[PDB]
Amino acid sequence: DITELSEIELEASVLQEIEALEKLIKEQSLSALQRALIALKDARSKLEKYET
Amino acid sequence: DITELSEIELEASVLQEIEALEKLISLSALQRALIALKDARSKLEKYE
Repeated sequence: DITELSEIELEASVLQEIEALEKLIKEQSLSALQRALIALKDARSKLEKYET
Repeated sequence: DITELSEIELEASVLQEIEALEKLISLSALQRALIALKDARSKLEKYE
């Protein structure tokens, strides 16, 4: 279940999903939510070539 | 750059992308992102 995850577990789970999605498709380290935005944008860009 | 976005701008941007994905294929934005990433991954397997 998603809502039972702690905030830190939710971040980890998001990152794991991003890694899987990447297998398919000054300086500042990114947070999970920042990485999620990039990954969602990448997924949308690819899907829009095939769908709707 | 993505790090220039405030937390509100980041959340708003994430929900905008999720909305766009919903058209193609309670909770916080990060929870919604997890759901949307799982759904997008499942759909992208046929386009790898």
